[PDB]
Amino acid sequence: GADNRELWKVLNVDLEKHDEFLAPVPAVYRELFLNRPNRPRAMAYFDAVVGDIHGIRVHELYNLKQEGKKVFATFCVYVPEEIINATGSACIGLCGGAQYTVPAGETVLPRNLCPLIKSAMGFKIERICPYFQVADYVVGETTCDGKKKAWEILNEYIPVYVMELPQKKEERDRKFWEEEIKDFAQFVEEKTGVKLNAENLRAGIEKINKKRKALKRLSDLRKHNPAPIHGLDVLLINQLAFFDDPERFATKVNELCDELEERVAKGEGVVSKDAPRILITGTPQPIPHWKIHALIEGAGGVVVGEETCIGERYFKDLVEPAADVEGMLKNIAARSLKVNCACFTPNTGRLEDILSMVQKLQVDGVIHYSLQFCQPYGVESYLVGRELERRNIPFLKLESDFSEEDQGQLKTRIEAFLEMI
Amino acid sequence: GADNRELWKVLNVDLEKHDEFLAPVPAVYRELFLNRPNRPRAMAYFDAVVGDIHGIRVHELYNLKQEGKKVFATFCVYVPEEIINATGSACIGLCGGAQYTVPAGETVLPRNLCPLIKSAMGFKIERICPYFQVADYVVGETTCDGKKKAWEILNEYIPVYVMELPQKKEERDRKFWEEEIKDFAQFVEEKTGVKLNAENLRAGIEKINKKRKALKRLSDLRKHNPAPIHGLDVLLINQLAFFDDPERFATKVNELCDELEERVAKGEGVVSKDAPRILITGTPQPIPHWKIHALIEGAGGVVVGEETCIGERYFKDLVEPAADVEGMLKNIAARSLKVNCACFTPNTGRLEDILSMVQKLQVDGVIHYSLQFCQPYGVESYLVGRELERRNIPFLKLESDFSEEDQGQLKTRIEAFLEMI
Repeated sequence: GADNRELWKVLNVDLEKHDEFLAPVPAVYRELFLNRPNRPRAMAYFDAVVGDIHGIRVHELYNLKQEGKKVFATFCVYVPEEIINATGSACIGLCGGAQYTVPAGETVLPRNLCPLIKSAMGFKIERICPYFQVADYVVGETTCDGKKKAWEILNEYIPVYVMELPQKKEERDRKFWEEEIKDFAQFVEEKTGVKLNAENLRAGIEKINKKRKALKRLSDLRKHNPAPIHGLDVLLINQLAFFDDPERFATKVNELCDELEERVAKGEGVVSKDAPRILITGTPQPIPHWKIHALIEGAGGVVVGEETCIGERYFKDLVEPAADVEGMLKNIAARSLKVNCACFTPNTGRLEDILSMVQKLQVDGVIHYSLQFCQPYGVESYLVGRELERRNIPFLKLESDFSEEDQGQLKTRIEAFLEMI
Repeated sequence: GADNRELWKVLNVDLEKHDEFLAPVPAVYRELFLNRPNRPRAMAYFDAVVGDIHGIRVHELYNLKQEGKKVFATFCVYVPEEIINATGSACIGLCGGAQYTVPAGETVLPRNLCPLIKSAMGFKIERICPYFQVADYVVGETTCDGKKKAWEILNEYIPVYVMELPQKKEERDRKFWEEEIKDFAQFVEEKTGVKLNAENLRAGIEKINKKRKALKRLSDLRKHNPAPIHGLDVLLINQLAFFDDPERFATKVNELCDELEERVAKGEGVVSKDAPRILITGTPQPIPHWKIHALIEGAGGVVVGEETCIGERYFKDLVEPAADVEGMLKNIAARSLKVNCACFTPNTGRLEDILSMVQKLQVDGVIHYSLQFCQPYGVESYLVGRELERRNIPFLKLESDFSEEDQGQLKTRIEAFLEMI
């Protein structure tokens, strides 16, 4: 309603460009979501979030700031949400998923860079995103080359705190990352004016753990045949995890899981039991980058898992409680270092994660999907494919960007792969 | 002569592919080097190295191995040559510069990756390079994404020791890198069977310092007008630093510098005093990647410096002596961490390095040149160009690969830039 436009003006949103970004979303969401039959009734909450994606939650974040709290924007699962949450402040994940802002990003970034990075840069530099406009700080991290060097540029438009993630997981790395988490905690305390204590850090941990546990519950339900829910609906929910209130989100996710239990009991699903079941592995797919799932599932397959950070790598690992602040900070650091991202070397644990999901989810085929110019995941795909093919697990390597130019060629290749199996 | 082919057979070189790689080099070297007038007489040593590039030095390395010494191959200036040299073993830098092997690299690497990496991989996996075939070990490093993940694959064909370079230069990083250097020293001691002591580490330091000091002497001579030597000849010498015997090399480099002193005194050069003087900044240009210099200088310009690791970043910083092994290892670590590579964040020191060379070398224009898909240098070029243009220093951003397809478009763009100034 009009009060959203009122808030966008206050936030110095470029109203005309922002309207252009959202303009095609309603028809896309009807094609890929609303007109698709057999969807759980409990998808209505998430559908309404999408319909008001820059409305109610942006108002909440703005009102939090009037109460003296802060809004932190992050781009990686390694940044400790628990520490931000402990202070009463908000954490939002703003990885880009939109072709519309990629040109704006290219005004300061190379064209041959990950479109996640280019899209995010474009949102902020042109003031197109109400979330980016309500953020107080960005927390950057030293993962891939493009992100690391992009923060140096972005810092000119919004303050970027750069967390140094190590590149191995040996003992020296683990201690290094512990110290990085301590330095970040001190930064959060200073910007918020709220000191961490045993009580508030325990509660921050519990709040984020409860969100991960709901998404984990949902992921496990997908092991059933027939698939009780289309994977594209789960991708959407995993995407929305990065914007929503953590407690409301966890509640609505659990409401959905209840309805899916009903389905699994009656043997009801969204697809035939003979429908090929697909595991996606690779890079995160931020909202509204629905292309790959929509092609797989429009072709009669069903995606039953995502081994990605908008997916399993986000929610698998929970923080282990500890008795004091120092122990809780150590365990928060330890939780993030369980994430088997391709920026680490070696990364053999991710392969065990993929193979474990293949077994657990009764997967007929693995699609390895990584964004164009993502070099960590592009390179690592060779060793991943080799072990999957040694085990005669069907394997398709796909790469794309946020544009629609290659929809046709991707569609054919996916169709050929699903026919083969 | 025939004894080179004898050695290549012993080394399991693919003789037919190796002949194909070298086949076009003689005519290219005549066009770009031998038929170019006004070259110092002392270029004859380096010319003869090129003519026998897989001959005499490969024999020396092979004979060193029969004497119980080892050959280490490296791909980054951060790897401590001084520690290898201390044991009597050899260090050779095998960064790729050749289109010919890029396809072979793509049998296990993505096409959208740095051609330096693809070319090196192809040399080893197809056994085309006698240096790679005589190497005992590769020392890899965690710099760019493509190198880091490529080592995991390369390790299957030759043992790769991976050194973890940090991503910032804060105190925690400096101590981390010190420990990495200690762990590397222990690896070198174990593989060579030679323990480091005060005497042999002091001598390793002196030997590599003397090589850096000769290249530094040569770089400083280029500040003169008219330019006493074409920059393409200096690029070649800087490239050959990574293969040659360090003591012979330093001697022959100094012989050249003497002859250039003669020229500078008589006011003699290779170009008119009115010829535009160019500083190249960006990624290293490994042998035989002569394309960019040859275009600049064929168009009437003269390259007077290279702010690259085959160039100034290699030789600027000398190791500070210390009294004991522990102090020498600390200072060896400290020397490498002075290198202002774009894999570090921030990297404002490299900009001061560029601006310092602009002043010192009386530069009329800066060409920023980075290899295709090198994301650290590609991204950082934006901040570099901004400060140079704020100072109204003429600035041209160029990117290319090892192919010849774009010679024409590069030639025109370079010509337009040199005309403008």
